[PDB]
Amino acid sequence: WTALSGVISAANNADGRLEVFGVGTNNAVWHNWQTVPNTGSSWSGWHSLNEGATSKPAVHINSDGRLEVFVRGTDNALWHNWQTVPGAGWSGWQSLGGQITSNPVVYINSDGRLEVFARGADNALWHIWQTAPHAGPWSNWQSLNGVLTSDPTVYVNASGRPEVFARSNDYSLWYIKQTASHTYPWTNWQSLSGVITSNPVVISNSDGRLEVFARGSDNALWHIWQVAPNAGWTNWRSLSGIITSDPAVHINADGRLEVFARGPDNALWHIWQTATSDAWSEWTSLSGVITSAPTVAKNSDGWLEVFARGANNALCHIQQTTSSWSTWTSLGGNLIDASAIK
Ligand SMILES: CO[C@@H]1O[C@@H](C)[C@@H](O)[C@@H](O)[C@@H]1O
Ligand SMILES: CO[C@@H]1O[C@@H](C)[C@@H](O)[C@@H](O)[C@@H]1O
Ligand SMILES: CO[C@@H]1O[C@@H](C)[C@@H](O)[C@@H](O)[C@@H]1O
Ligand SMILES: CO[C@@H]1O[C@@H](C)[C@@H](O)[C@@H](O)[C@@H]1O
Repeated sequence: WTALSGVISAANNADGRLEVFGVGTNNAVWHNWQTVPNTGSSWSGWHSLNEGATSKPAVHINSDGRLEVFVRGTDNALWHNWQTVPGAGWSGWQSLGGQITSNPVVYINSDGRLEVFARGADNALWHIWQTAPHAGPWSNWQSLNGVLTSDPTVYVNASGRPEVFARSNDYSLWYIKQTASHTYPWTNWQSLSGVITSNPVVISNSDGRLEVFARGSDNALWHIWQVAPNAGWTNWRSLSGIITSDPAVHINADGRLEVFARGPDNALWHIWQTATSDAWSEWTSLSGVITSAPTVAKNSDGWLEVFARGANNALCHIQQTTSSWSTWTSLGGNLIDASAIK
């Protein structure tokens, strides 16, 4: 009961330029970047980071401006590689050990320490962190228990601490979160029920209320959200549609959540909040023919950009403009789906 994953991870460089990371046909992580912020078409082209990947990569900027990418290696350990100055000079790959059985996801703590979450060999959630802002060493791997059947998804909550969500072996959504307590720094796992058939994705509304999206057992998009910042949750509610990938979500320029997914015609579809109350738009097609979940990012000018694999395994993209969306164009490449779950 898994849905098609995204095939890249995107981030902005410190200067605003988007950069994407994916696994090529030779099983290496490759990357491609805007040569100046906000451009429609001026990209570097694809450059290899070498070696061998066995998961979807994940990138996050450090609090000093350096991008850092994470992937599972051929040994099933977590590996990482970083810019040595903002925008350039990759370190080469170094091991963070462990055995992971999901794709890794990255969080940044309010103090500037990166932290990675992944499923372990015992199907529990594990995590590992920088011990100082934007600097090694990293901690040992530590277990947060649970039984996971999806990638974890993480966001900062209204208390400024991480909250992590995953599907469990009852096919329901569960979460855990970090507190200020020394004795119980992380909560017990708590259920939000549901039957979900994709990876879940969490995001925060502009006012701090978390919201989670996932495909349901009827292949519609479903969602569940907090009734106030760091409060309890609604029931699961349907946004209808027929989604044939994991959903992706980002806040738009209007401060409203906007969800993207592949549809049953293999086009890219999207849907957005139209009020603060639970009002949403109609599902709306952006056309295209895609062979992955979408990945959504935002340019320095505030406009969204969506990436997805095309019919020939190249990376396609479509950009929001001041009044519309652009045409679909190709960034080339030959991407595989190396997702560690499926
Ligand atoms: C360090 O421990 C190893 O890596 C963790 C991330 C888990 O997969 C655990 O089951 C495994 O033995
Ligand atoms: C310079 O890069 C910093 O130190 C390295 C040794 C790694 O621990 C990395 O996570 C961190 O960003
Ligand atoms: C030092 O790092 C902090 O404390 C550890 C014991 C973990 O609970 C981790 O989530 C947190 O980031
Ligand atoms: C709460 O409802 C349950 O979970 C939703 C996310 C959907 O999968 C629905 O079909 C199922 O009955």
